[PDB]
Amino acid sequence: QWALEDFEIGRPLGKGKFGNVYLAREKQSKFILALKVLFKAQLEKAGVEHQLRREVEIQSHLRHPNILRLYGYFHDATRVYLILEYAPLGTVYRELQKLSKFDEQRTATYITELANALSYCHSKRVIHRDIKPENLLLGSAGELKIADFGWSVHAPSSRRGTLDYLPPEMIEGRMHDEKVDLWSLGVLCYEFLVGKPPFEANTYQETYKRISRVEFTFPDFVTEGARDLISRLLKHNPSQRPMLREVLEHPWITANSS
Ligand SMILES: Cc1c(C(=O)NS(=O)(=O)N(C)C)cc(-c2ccc(Cl)c(Oc3cnccn3)c2)c2cc[nH]c12
Ligand SMILES: Nc1ncnc2c1ncn2[C@@H]1O[C@H](COP(=O)(O)OP(=O)(O)O)[C@@H](O)[C@H]1O
Ligand SMILES: O=C(O)[C@@H]1CCCC[C@H]1C(=O)O
Ligand SMILES: [Cl-]
Ligand SMILES: [Cl-]
Ligand SMILES: [Mg+2]
Ligand SMILES: [Mg+2]
Repeated sequence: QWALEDFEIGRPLGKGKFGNVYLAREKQSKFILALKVLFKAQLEKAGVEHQLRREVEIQSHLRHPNILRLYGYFHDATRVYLILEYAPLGTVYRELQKLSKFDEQRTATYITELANALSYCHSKRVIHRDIKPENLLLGSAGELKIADFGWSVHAPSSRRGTLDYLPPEMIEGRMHDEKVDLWSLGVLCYEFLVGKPPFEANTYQETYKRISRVEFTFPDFVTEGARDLISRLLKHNPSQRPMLREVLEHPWITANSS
């Protein structure tokens, strides 16, 4: 249906693991969008061509204002192209790099936006599994949009960058469910307030140990309400982590959001 000739290509929006994302405009309608371009040779070498059909099938069926839209896709002799909704205000990653930390009001708003998007995903048994600032994009109003369904699966799953946002069960290569995103949500809340994720380290080895042990500390400026929500989400036991309804009703969230 679609072909590369139907789009004028702009600057790159970001480097991908298997290609690049470009700003682009559909020639007929003048629709601005993001074109995620993946090399067929690189996907085959990694043996992830199946997981790519997964990212497409899962994302194309999600309709929520805090989830990034996938309008379609096509491919040619050497590449696969995913037609994405353009998020004009970039990543939460870049915002965190320039602001160092977010106040409690911005943090709780983002956590509410994420929790609502994740609630919708989990209702379809969808596990995102790659919830991190570089995959959290910003709409025209500054609203958070969950993106990069690259590692998305349906729950339960055993299917096996940094380990920073991964729970203990996904590391170790054990069976997992929707609770992996609740752990990730806790890592995000910490990072938003502190400026760095709680298990950050120099090596993959050291990060693995800290996640395994649930070894982290809060700087003194972290409030009692923030420590409570984070500590609740960062449980080694996935069953002990709260439901998203509980996150949305948490007093610190209701008091600082939105
Ligand atoms: C070789 C090949 C092919 C291939 O059939 N080539 S072809 O026709 O025989 N031909 C060299 C044009 C296809 C893929 C691939 C994987 C996943 C997706 Cl989502 C994808 O996108 C689609 C899939 N269906 C419809 C529309 N877009 C395409 C991959 C991935 C790595 N190598 C591949
Ligand atoms: N729709 C978009 N709008 C704006 N920037 C985007 C968009 N999609 C991706 N980007 C940028 O490109 C980067 C790589 O995209 P992503 O889909 O997460 O690729 P990968 O699967 O390789 O990590 C993002 O982290 C972001 O910086
Ligand atoms: O969209 C991609 O770049 C990839 C598709 C295949 C699985 C891994 C995935 C990723 O790195 O997010
Ligand atoms: Cl598979
Ligand atoms: Cl086809
Ligand atoms: Mg990504
Ligand atoms: Mg990805």
